[PDB]
Amino acid sequence: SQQVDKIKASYPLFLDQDYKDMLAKKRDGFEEKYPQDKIDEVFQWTTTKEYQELNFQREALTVNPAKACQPLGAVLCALGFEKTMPYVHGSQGCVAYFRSYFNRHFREPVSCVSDSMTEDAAVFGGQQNMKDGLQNCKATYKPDMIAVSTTCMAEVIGDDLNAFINNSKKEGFIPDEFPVPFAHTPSFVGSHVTGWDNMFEGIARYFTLKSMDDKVVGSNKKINIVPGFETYLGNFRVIKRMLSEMGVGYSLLSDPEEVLDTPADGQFRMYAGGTTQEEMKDAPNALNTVLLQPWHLEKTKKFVEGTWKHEVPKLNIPMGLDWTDEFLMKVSEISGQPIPASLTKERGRLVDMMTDSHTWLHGKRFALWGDPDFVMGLVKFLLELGCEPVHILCHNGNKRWKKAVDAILAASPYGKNATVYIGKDLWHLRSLVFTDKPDFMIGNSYGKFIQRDTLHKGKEFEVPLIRIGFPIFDRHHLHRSTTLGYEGAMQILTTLVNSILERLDEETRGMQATDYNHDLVR
Amino acid sequence: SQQVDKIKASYPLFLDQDYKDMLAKKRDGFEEKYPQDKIDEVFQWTTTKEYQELNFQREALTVNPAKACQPLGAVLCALGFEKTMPYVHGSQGCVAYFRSYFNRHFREPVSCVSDSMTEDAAVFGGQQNMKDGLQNCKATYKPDMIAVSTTCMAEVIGDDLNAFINNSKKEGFIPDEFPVPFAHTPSFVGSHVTGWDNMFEGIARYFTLKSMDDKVVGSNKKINIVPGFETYLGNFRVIKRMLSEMGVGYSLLSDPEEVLDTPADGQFRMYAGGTTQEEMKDAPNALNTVLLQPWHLEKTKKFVEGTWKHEVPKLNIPMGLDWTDEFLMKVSEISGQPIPASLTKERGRLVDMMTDSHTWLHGKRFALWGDPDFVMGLVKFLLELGCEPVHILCHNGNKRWKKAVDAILAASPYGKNATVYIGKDLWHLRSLVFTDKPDFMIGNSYGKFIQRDTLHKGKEFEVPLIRIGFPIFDRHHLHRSTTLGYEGAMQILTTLVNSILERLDEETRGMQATDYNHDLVR
Amino acid sequence: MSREEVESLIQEVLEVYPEKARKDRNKHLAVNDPAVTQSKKCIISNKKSQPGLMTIRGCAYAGSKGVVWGPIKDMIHISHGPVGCGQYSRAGRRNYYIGTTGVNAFVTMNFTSDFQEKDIVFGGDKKLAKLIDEVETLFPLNKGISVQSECPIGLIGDDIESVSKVKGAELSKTIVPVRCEGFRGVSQSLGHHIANDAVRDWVLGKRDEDTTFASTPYDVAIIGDYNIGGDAWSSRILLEEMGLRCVAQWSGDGSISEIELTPKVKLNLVHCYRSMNYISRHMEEKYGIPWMEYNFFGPTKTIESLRAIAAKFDESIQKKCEEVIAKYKPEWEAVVAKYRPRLEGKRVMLYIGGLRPRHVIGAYEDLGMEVVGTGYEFAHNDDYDRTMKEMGDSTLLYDDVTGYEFEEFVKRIKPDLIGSGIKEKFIFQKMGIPFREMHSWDYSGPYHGFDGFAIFARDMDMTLNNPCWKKLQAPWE
Amino acid sequence: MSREEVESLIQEVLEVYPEKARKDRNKHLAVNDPAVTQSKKCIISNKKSQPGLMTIRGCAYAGSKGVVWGPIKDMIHISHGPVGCGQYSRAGRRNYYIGTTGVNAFVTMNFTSDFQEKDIVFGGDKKLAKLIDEVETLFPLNKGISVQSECPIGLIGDDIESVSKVKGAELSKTIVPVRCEGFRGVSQSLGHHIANDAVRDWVLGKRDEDTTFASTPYDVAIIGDYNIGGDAWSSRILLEEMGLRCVAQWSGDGSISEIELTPKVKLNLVHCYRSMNYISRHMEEKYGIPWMEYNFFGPTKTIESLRAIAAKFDESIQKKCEEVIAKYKPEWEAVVAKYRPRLEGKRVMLYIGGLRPRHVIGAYEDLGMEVVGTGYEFAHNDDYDRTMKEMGDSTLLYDDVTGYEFEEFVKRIKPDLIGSGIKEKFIFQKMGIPFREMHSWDYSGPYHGFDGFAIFARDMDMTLNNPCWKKLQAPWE
Ligand SMILES: [Ca+2]
Ligand SMILES: [Ca+2]
Ligand SMILES: [Ca+2]
Ligand SMILES: [Ca+2]
Ligand SMILES: [Mg+2]
Ligand SMILES: [Mg+2]
Ligand SMILES: [Se]
Ligand SMILES: [Se]
Repeated sequence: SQQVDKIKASYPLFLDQDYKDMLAKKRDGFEEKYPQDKIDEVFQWTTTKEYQELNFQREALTVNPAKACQPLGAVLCALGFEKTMPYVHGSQGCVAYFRSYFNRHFREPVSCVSDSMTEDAAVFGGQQNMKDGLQNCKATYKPDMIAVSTTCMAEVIGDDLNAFINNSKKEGFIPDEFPVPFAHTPSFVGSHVTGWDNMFEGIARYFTLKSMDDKVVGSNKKINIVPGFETYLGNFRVIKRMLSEMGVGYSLLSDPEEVLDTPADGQFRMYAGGTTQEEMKDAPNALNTVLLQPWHLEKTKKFVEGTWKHEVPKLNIPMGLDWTDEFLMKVSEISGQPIPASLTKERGRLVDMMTDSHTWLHGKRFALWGDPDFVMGLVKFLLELGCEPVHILCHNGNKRWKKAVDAILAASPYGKNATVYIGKDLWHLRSLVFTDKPDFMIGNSYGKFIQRDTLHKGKEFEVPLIRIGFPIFDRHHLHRSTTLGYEGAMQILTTLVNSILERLDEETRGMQATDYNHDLVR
Repeated sequence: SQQVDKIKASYPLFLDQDYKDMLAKKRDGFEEKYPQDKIDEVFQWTTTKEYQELNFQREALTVNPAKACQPLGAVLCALGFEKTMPYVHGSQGCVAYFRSYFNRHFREPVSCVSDSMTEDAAVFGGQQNMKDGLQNCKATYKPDMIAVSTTCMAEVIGDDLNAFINNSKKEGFIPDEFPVPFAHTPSFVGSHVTGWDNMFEGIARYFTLKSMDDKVVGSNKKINIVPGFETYLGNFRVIKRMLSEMGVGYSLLSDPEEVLDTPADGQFRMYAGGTTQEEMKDAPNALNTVLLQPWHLEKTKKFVEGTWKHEVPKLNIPMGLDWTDEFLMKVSEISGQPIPASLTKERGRLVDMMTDSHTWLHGKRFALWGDPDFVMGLVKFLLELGCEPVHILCHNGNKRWKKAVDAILAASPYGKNATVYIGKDLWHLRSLVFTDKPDFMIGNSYGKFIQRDTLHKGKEFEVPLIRIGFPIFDRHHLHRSTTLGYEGAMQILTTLVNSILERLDEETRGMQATDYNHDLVR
Repeated sequence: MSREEVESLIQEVLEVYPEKARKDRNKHLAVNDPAVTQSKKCIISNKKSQPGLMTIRGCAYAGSKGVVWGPIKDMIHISHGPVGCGQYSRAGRRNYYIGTTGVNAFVTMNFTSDFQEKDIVFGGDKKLAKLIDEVETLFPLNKGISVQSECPIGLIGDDIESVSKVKGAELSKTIVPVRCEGFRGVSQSLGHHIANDAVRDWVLGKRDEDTTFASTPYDVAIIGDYNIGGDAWSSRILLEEMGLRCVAQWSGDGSISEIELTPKVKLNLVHCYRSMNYISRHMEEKYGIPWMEYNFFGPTKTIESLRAIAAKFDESIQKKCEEVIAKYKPEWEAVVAKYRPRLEGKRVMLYIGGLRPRHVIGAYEDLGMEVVGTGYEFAHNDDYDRTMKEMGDSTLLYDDVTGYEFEEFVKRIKPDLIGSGIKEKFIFQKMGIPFREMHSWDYSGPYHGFDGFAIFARDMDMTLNNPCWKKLQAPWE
Repeated sequence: MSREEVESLIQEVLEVYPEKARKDRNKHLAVNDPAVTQSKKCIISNKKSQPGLMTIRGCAYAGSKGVVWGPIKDMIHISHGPVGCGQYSRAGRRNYYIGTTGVNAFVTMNFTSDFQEKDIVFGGDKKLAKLIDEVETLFPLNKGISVQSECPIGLIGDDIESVSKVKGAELSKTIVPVRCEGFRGVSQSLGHHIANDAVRDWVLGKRDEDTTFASTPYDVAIIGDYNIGGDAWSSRILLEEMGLRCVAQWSGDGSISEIELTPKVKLNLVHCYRSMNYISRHMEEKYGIPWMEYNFFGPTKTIESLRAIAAKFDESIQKKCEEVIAKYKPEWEAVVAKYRPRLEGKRVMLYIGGLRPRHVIGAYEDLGMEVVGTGYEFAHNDDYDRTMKEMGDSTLLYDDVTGYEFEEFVKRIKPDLIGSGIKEKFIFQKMGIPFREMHSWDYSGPYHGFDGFAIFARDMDMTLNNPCWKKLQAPWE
C-alpha cells in the first residue's frame, strides 16, 4: 500500500509487514534456501584465517577485480584531443559498456562509436566495417580526428588496423590527410591503463614519426605533460594551474577536462577543449616531456626518449608533499623558471594542515587499492602523515612496481606493518580486512560491499570506506576533486582526518554509555 | 590497565570491566542518582509536543544559544586590516575567550589584546588603562593601527572611548597621527554580528569623516566590498576571484584571509595581508559600495549612504544561483564590465550539478540555523534545489528580517511547510526536530548534541548534522570551504547530496535486511 | 506535428548520412498509423547496426548474463573471458533480491576467469575446470554455476560444454554452459534467446520425473520480470492478494529451485514478451502450460491485467480480483488527483530496449501525458505490431536510433520529458529537457503495480516540474 | 644555557617595553635556583596584568564557572549576564562525566539569562527569579542551581543572594549565588577562592546534623581533580585498588550529594592545591579532616603518592599499596622501555595555569626529558615555593608571561617541545616546534595514574617525533 502524502520507494516499502510476510512465504515455499544457521556458519568461516589461506591459493578464479580492460583507457585518452571521436574497432557491446561506465562516474555524456563487427567478420575480417564506420562517423559526428582502438574479437581474429585504415584512405572512405591514429588494445593484456599508454603512443607516433627531421629539442621553450589515465577533473586543472603560476610554457597532451565538464546551458556540446593537433605536431620541439603516471606510460616513455630524444625525468606521480616538491623543482630546472611565492605559500599551508591534524592521523591503519601510480602516491602521502598503509593492493600492478613500493615502505618506520599485493582482487582484500583489521579502507565504490560484509560480523569489526579512486558511482560530483599537488594533498588530508572524526563521533554518540568522549572540540 | 602496543585513550579505556564496575560503585555509593526508569521517563517527556509548548513559553531562560557577543565581531573585523591589532578596552577574561573561540575554529593564532581593567576602575574609569595599554601594545607588538572595542564592564561603567583615546594622544602615550579607530560594542545589545558592523563603521568614520571635501564618487573606478562577519576563508577568496575574472576594480574592506591562513614555514607572522589604510582613505572615491551581508551592516550602510553618498544597491547575500546572478549583474551595471565567459561557464556547471543531483535532493526536509544573512541564503538555495527548509532558526534575527524570509518562502512551493523563528535557541530547535522531524540539520558544531539526543530516542528518530556555519570545532579545516557564489553553491550542493547518500547507505547496509537497496550506482 | 511534418523531419535528419547508411536508416524510422496491424509494412527491425553511427545497443552477453542469468540469486555466474565485460556489468542493473551476498547469494559479485594471453593462445578450458573447483571451495553454498561466454571463447575454439558436463558430473552440480559471446546476433536480443535455450537444456527439466511438489489450481509463474527496484515484488503481492500462488519469478529475485518448479504451474504470466517468449512457448509445447501477456504499468493496465488473469481461473479468484481492485482504488485515485494536474498535457519521448517503450504508455496516459515518440534498441517486428495500436496517430517511431537521430528529433519535437538510458541522460539534461532513466528507474522504483504507480507519478513530477529547468539561461543572455 | 645567558636573555627581551611595563615584567621573570626555599626572594606573582601586553590569563568567572562549579554534573549552572561568557566557555573544558545530558546531567549545556539593555538599566533579579522557575519546569531532575555572575551583575547592583535565598526557600532547592564577576581579582585564581567560599556557605554544611551516612576508616575524597579526559577516574581506580573508598571527586564527574558527603571522610587528598586549598583548610578547621597534597603524574610520583597516602591508614592498606605497585610495575616499565629511548634528552618548555607547570615535571623526567622552562598564568608564591625544588638549576621561570616574551624565549632556548594552551598552540607549530596542549590534553588523555602515563608517553612521542616537523623548510630555500 501507499499513503499519497508520504510515498515509499523500495526502501522502506518492502519492510511493510505485508511485503515482509510475502517474501517469507516465497522463501519457504519455493527457494529451498539453506537454513539461516548454516548461512551464519559459512559467513563466519569466510572471515577466518583458514578461509584467507584458501582464498590466496586461487590460480584460476578472480572475484571482484580492481581493474578494467585496455579499450576503456584508450577511449579516455582519445577524449582528451580536440574534436576527437574515440572509435573502437570490434564489437558494439563493448562501447555500450565503456560509455555507461564513464557516464556513471562523471555524470556527463561520453561519446564513442563502434564499427559493429559481427560474427560474419570472422570469415574475412573487419575491413569493410572500418571503411563504412570511418565514413559514417566522419559524416555524422563531424570529428576532426578519429582515434581507433580495438575490442577483443578484433584482436583474436587478427585484424591489421594499420592496413585497414590505409585501405579506407586508398578507397576514398575517409580523406588521405584526415587524422586516424590507432592502437591495438587487447583486453587480455594488462588493464585499462595499458590501453591509455597504447593509445597515447599511437597518437604521438601518428603526428610525429615521419616529421622528425625539422624538430629541435627545446626550440618551443615548453614542457610537455602526459597525464595518463586520470578521472579527477581537479588533477588536470591543478597541473595547469601550477605551471601557469610558475610562468612555465607547457602542453598538456590528452586533456579531457573541458569535454567532461560542459555547462548545462541549453545545448549539448559533443566536443569541448582538448589537446590540439598543432600541439601534438609541435611536441618534439619541447624542452622535455614529463610523465605524471610513469608506471603506466612505459611504452609512451620509450617513444618519447627513442624518437623525440627527450631526456624524460625520473619523477614519481606528484602526490603528497615530497613528490610535489620534486616535481616543481624538476620543472624549475627544465624551464629555468623559479618556484614562485604563491606555490611556496601553498606548500606551507599544507604543512600547516599537517601540523594541525597530525594527532588524529597518527598510527591510523589503512587498506587501499587502485592503479599503480595512484596507489604509490597515496602510500607515500600516508607515510608523510604518520599513518600505516597496512594492506596495499594493486590488481594491475607488476613486480618491478611492487619492489619500488617496498622501497618506499623501507624508508619509513610507518611502513613496518605494510604488505604490497599484486594480482589480487577485492575478494582477497576482503579477507585481509577481517584477519588484520585496519581502521579504514581507501578505495572506489566496490569497497562498499566489503564495508557491508565487515559490519555483518559486528559493528566493532566494521571497516568504513573512504572513497578515493575510480570508479565512484554512489556519491555525486567527487570526480571534481583533486589528488595531485599541494591542493590534492590538502583535499586528501581533510577527507582522511574528517573520516576519522566522523567515525569517532559515531562511536561516542551513545548517551550515558560512550558520550563521555563526545567532545565539542577536536 | 594498559597493553603497551595498543594503548587506549578515554574512549575506549573506560569501557574496560574494571572501570565500568568502579563507575557503577561511585554512582550507587555516593551520587544519589535518579533511577534509570525516571531518567527515561523524563527524557521521553522532553521529546513531546507538551514539553515543546512549555519550552516555547520561556521568557527569561536561554538554553544553548546560537549567537555570541558584540566584541567577538569587532575583533574579527579588526583582524581584516593591515598590521592591525584588535584591542578590547575592559576585562581581560573576554579576550582569552575571543582568541580561544577563533583559535578553535580556524586552527590558527588569533592576536588580540586587552587593557586589563579591574575592579579598581569602577571608581575612576579606565582612562589610565587606555593610556598605558595603547603605549604598551604599540611598543611590544608594533602594529600600524590599533582598533578599539569594549567589553561589557567598560560599557556599564560608561567609559568614553573617544575622550580616552584623545587624552592618550594629548599626553604622548601614542603619536597623534597613529590610527586608533574605535567602537562601543556592548554585549547586551544584538550579537557578534552587531559588533562587526559597529567596528567597521568606526574604522570607516576614522579614515573618511574629516576628509570628505576632496572626494568624488566614482573617481577611483572601483567598487568597495564589505564582507561582514565571515568565517569561511573561501568566501573572501571567491569574491576576489570573481571580481578579478570580470576585470572589476575593487577594494575588499576587512580582509582577514591572509592572517587566518599563514604558512607553517618556521616563522610566526603576527600580521599578514589585510585592507590597507590607503584603501580605507580612498574608499569614498569608489563608484559604489556593496554590502555582502546587509542584514548585519545597517549602521555601516547609513554611514556609507549619508557620508560617502554611495547609492548602496539592494542586494541579497550572493548565495545560491539567483542571488549570485543578481550580484554579478549589479556589479556589471556599476562597473560597466561584462560578465566574462569564465563565470558564465561556472554558472552552467552549477546548473549541470543541480540537474544531476535533483532526484536525491527533492523534497528533503531541513532544520537550520546561523546568522541572518547566511540563513536566508541557505533557505534560498535550498528552495532552488527543491528542498524544504522546514525549521529556520535565527537566534539573533529580527522582525524585519523574518518578514523578508517569510516573503522568500512565499515565492516558492517548497516554502509551504517552513517556519522562521527569531529569538529562539538550540533547546527550542531540539524540540522542533523531535516533534516535526526533518531529514537533516544544517548547523554548527553545537548541533551535534541535538543529533545525540535524537539518536537516544531511536535510530529511526536520529537527525544527522551537516556542519555549515560557525563555529565548527569537531572537524578539521572546514573553515577553508566556500558558501558564496557559484563555487559555494557547488560545495553546498555536493555536501548536501552526499550527506543524503551516506545516510541512505547506512540505512541499507544491513545484510539480508535492507541491503536489497544497497546500490552500487546512485 | 502533422504526418507530413514528421516525414519531413525524418528526411532532413537522414541528409547527413552517406548513401548506404541513409538508405538503411530510412527503413528503421516511421510515422505511426494505428490502423496498420502488420508492422513489416512500415518498419524494419532486428538487423545489424550501421558501423560508426553510435547505436545505443549492447551485445548478446548483456542479454544473457546481464539480463536473464545474472539475477538468479543462488547460482554463481562466471564471466568467462577477459576482465572487461564482467566489470562493466557488475551491479549496473538493479535486479533486486533477498539474500546473504557472498554466502548464499551472489548477484552483485563479479566472478571472472580474467583471460590473459596464455589463455587466448592455448585455450581456457583447463582454467575453467580449475576455476570451478575454486568456486566450490570458496562458495560452498552456491546451488549451481553458469558459464557466460565472452567474445574470445567461441573464436578460439574452447569447449565449455564438455567442461560443464564433466565437472557437473564430478561434483553432482548443475553447471550451465552459455554461448552468449558478444559477436553473436546484433544486440541484447539474441542473448535472451541463447539464455532461454540454456535454461531449457540444462535446468528446466531437472524435476521432470519428480512427483513430490504439491501443486494447486492457482499456481502461476511470473515470467520476464527482473525485479528492477523491486518491481516483481510489487507485482507478486497483487497476484497473491487475488488468491494465486506465485511459484516462481523469472528471474528477478529468482532461485534455481523456483525455475526447476516452474513446469508444475497452471499458467505462465509473461511481462517481458521479448526476453522470455521463447521459454514460454517451450513450456506450452512440452508441459501444456498456457501463457499470457500482461502489463502492470499504471492502474488502467494493472486492473485490465488482474481481470484478464483472474478470468483464467474460477469465480473465487474473480471475486478476489474485484476485492483487490476495490482495495487499491482510493490509493491510485489519490495519486492521480495529486499528480495528474501537475502533468496533464505534457509530452514525452521514450527510447528503451524491448518492452518498456510500449508497456509504460498507459501509465503516462493515466497522468494525462502524451507519448509523442517511442522506439526500441533491439525489438522485433512482433514488438512493433504491439506498439502501433498503443501509440497515437502521426507519432514518431524509431528502431535502433542513432545518437545523432535522437538528438535531432528531440530538437524539433521539443518534448517536455525524455525517458531513456544512462548514455542518453546527460545529453538531454544539458539541452534543458527533463530526463528520467527508464531502465534503472533513476535509482527509484518500483514502478510495477499499484504501489509502483505512486512512485512513478512522484518521480515524473519531481523531474518534469523541478525548479532547476527554469535556470539554464543566464539572465544576462 | 648558563645563568648569565638566561639573565641576559631576560634583559634583552625586556628592552622592547616602555619603562613602567619593563620594571613590572622584570619582577615576574627569574632564573631558577633550587637552593632557594622562599620564592618571594626571586619572583613576584598574583599581581595585575600590565595593559596591552597579551596576557594569556582569563577571569574570575572562568575560575568559578569554567573550573570549579561547571563540572558538577547534576546541578544547573546559570551564566548570569550577557550571552558571551557562557557561549565561549560552553564545553571548552574536558571535565568528563557520566550522565544523561539534558535530563539528569547538564555539564556541556549553556544556561544563560542573556542580558539585554533593559536588564542592565533596570536590573536582572526579576529575570533571574523567572529563569529559576523556567529551569524547574523544563529540567525537573536538576539537583540544584548555581548562579555564576558575569561582569555586569555587581556593577549594576543586583542582589542575587536575596533571589537565591527567597527562591531556594520557596522551591526547597539549593540555589547558590556566586559573585565571580570577571572584574574581581586579576585572573582565574580569585574565581577559585570565590567558588570555594560559595561551596562552604551554601552547600557543604547541608548534612552537618545528619548521622545516616555509613562511614568507614578508609573513606577519602579526591579534592581538585576535574577529570580532564577522565583523569580522576584513572586516579580513583588506584585508590580503590589500594582498599580506600572514594566518597567524593571535587569536581570532575562530581555530584552535589558527593560534595555534601565530603565532611564525613577521614582524609582529603588534594591534587590541585591552587584551586582547592581553601576548602581543604576549611574542612580541617570545621570538621577536623586532615588533607595532604599528592601527584599522580607519571610512575615515580604516582608510586610516591600511593605510599604516602597508604601511610595514613593501617597495615592492610599499606599491604594493598605494595600489591598495586607490583601490579602496575610491568605496565609502566613497558611504557618506559618503548618511549624513553625515543624521547631521552629532549628539552621541554611549559606554560600552564596553577598546578601542572610543576606537577608534570616528574612524568617528563620518567621519559628522560628535561623541563628547561616553566611558568604559570595565575600561581601564587606558595606555588613557586613548590616549583623551584622541582626545576633544575638555571632554568627559566615566568609568571603571567606575555605573548611577546614567550615567543622570544622560545626563539633563544629552542626547546624540542612546548606544552601550553590553545592560544599558544598554533604560534609554536608555525615556528616548527612540536606542541602539546597541556590543558585539554589535545583531546587525548587521561594523563593521571598508571593508565594515564601510557597515553602521555604515546602522545609526547607521536608529536615530538612526528614526520611533519622535518617538512617546514621548502627544499628550494
Ligand atoms: Ca553532469
Ligand atoms: Ca592552522
Ligand atoms: Ca550532466
Ligand atoms: Ca616498583
Ligand atoms: Mg579514533
Ligand atoms: Mg577495548
Ligand atoms: Se534487455
Ligand atoms: Se584554572
